[PDB]
Amino acid sequence: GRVYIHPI
Amino acid sequence: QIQLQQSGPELVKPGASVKISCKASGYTFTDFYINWMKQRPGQGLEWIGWIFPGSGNTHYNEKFKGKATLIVDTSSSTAFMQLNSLTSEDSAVYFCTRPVSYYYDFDYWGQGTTLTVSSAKTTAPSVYPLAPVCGDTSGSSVTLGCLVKGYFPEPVTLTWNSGSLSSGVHTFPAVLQSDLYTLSSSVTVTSSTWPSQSITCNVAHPASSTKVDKKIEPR
Amino acid sequence: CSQKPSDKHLDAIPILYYIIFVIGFLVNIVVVTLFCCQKGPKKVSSIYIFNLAVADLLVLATLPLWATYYSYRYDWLFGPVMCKVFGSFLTLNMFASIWFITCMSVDRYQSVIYPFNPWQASYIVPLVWCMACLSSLPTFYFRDVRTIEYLGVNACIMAFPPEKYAQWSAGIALMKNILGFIIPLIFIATCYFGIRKHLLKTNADLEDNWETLNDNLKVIEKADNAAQVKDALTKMRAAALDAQKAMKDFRHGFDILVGQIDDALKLANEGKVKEAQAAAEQLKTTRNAYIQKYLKNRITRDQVLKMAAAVVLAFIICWLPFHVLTFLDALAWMGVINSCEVIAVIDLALPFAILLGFTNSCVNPFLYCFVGN
Amino acid sequence: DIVLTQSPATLSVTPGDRVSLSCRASQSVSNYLHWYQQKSHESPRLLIKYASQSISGIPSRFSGSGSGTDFTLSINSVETEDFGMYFCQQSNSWPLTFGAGTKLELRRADAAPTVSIFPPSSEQLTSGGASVVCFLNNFYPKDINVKWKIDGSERQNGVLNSWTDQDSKDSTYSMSSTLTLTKDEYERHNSYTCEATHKTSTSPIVKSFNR
Repeated sequence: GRVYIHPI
Repeated sequence: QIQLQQSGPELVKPGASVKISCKASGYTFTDFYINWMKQRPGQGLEWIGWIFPGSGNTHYNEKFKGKATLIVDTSSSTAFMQLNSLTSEDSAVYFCTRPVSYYYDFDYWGQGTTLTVSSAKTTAPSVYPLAPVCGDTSGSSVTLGCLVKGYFPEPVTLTWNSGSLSSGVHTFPAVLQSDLYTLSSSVTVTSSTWPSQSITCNVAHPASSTKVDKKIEPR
Repeated sequence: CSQKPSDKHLDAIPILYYIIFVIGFLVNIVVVTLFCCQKGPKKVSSIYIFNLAVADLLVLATLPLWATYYSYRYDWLFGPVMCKVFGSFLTLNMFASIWFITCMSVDRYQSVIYPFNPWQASYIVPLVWCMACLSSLPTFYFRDVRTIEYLGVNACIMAFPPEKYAQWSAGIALMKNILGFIIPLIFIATCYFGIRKHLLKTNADLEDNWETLNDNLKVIEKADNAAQVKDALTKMRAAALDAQKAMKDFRHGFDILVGQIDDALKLANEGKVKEAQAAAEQLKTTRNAYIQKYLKNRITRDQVLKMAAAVVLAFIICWLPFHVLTFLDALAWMGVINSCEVIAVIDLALPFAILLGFTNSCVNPFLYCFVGN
Repeated sequence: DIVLTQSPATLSVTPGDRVSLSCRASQSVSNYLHWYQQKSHESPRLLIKYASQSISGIPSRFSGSGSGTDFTLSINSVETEDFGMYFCQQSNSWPLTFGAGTKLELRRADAAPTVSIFPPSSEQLTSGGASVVCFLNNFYPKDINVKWKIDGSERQNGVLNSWTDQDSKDSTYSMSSTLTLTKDEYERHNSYTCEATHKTSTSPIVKSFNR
């Protein structure tokens, strides 16, 4: 539902 | 009292060994640590090693290990310091000493074994008067001298008038030079006295059985 | 659920990335000009410090770029091809920066077992960078700009196939743990567990003996009877008989110390308290000569150990936070974690836990070069 | 080895004055330091043990101080007897180590030397030798330089000199100087001169003779 948002 | 007696001056020649003694009297020998020092006339001391007679167990300073043992006799109550391959560099004094201790009032030294190294063998002195070259009319003081030269070993005692000359006298110490000692002595005296009053330097070198006088006569 | 990770809370992170950048920079530009100016020549330990301090200086290169992403509430400015680049290139250096610490720590262990020319550096140096890319292709592929569902913002995100997003985004998060922390630390920590093991064997713990010597002397020094003085000394003998077992002459120091206790025991079996006392007054000067030797040698064994520790702390202090939150982030993706108070805070924290991983890049220069000069 | 650095080397006291003797340490020696006195090269007298512990027999006026790395021996009023060497010894660790020592000598108004000169004796001349003596007598301070001359020219070799240690009566120093030449060279050259450098005259003190 979310995404992987962070630089890593 | 507690005492340490060391065997008196040895006459030694380059490369030869030695066995300096240290008789211990007053205290029971096998119970106390005994050190050995070195000293050069004008310098400070240098520690050689300790030994405990009740065991025989030792330790030494690195410098000395190569050329210094220590050894103990129970029955006799005497300590030794065996040196070897000796040279002008061991020309020094040596003390056996019980070191300082908190629980004791005092420490306890020897009295110093004087060790000289030099090839020369026993050699009588050569006394020479020293009268003023020019007889100047000094108003109050005229100085005469005496010169004891080219002798070995020590000691030699110089007097003036067989003892009766302590007024104005300066005996200067012996000085090794190419394996021989030279020595001198002044004496200031009133112009009135000398040469009317005879003045004589009385030399004595007991190693050569030698005794000599020179009356100090003018020019 | 899917949180609004944007808040008043991440207002900090833009400026820290700048401190870490400028500080992490000067420090790491030094490390390069040291090796760059005079070289090894052919020094294996100093060749790994370089590739590390380089990889560190590439991580730290891009931080003002990512300082935007957090400043613009996750609005990527640089368009979807630029997002793929720096994302992959960051992961690349991170993985390399860590895997050179892996090498350094294995080098430092071998530096200690066999303390004695560069040759294999030809494999190890490239082989790292190569896998740092092969480990960074998954990131190049899935990275992309998407107008993110909630925020209303064009974000630089690991865009997997929607159908199994949960599956990918998890396994990927596990591959960070394994390949970036679980394995590197097996290598890094067991190395510490080799220095501790070979600076305990290459040595002796004589303080168990030294205390006895120091204890039983103060007894002798204020003894009343012969009983106590004989007692103290019979313990001080056994102390020195072990210590003896343990080039250096240190062994003779214990020959001497036996041959000073035996003599004083001999006094104390007679009933001579003041004699025995003054006999141990001399012991103290044996012990003092040889205690002093022991402490100069153990300070050389000390500075060795403290640095092998500071290496594994600096690591764990910077790369555990990030790799825990990644394991939770990942468990949540599998569906093991549901509560959104958690998932609120996992995606409010990872920002900071990340910045820490880059602090290590700012730190290795102090650990690996600055010590010794 | 633990070096023990005494300072100063010389020190001109006056009977009545208190005096401090510095004995520093290259490393820590704790309270394990002992002081000593020595006058005529003889076995030295233990004055103080463990820095400040008093010795039975030693007079009160001697007191020790400091600890660890820096020690001093405060004599609370020097008298005539107190002159001679003082040596400090660490009892801390093998090898035991001594100071190079501090020599105490009496202060007094200065004194230019009395210079006598002597030739060779007739006794020494038939011997096949010739020694020119020159006495520098009853001077202070210790500082004096001697230079032989044969007809204006300087002469260094075949010269060996002796010094008195400070006198007891007046506390002056005295020096002797023997110029030993081959008799061959002696009665080639006519003049013979004894040049002396002391802190009285700026230009030196001289005696001479001419066979």
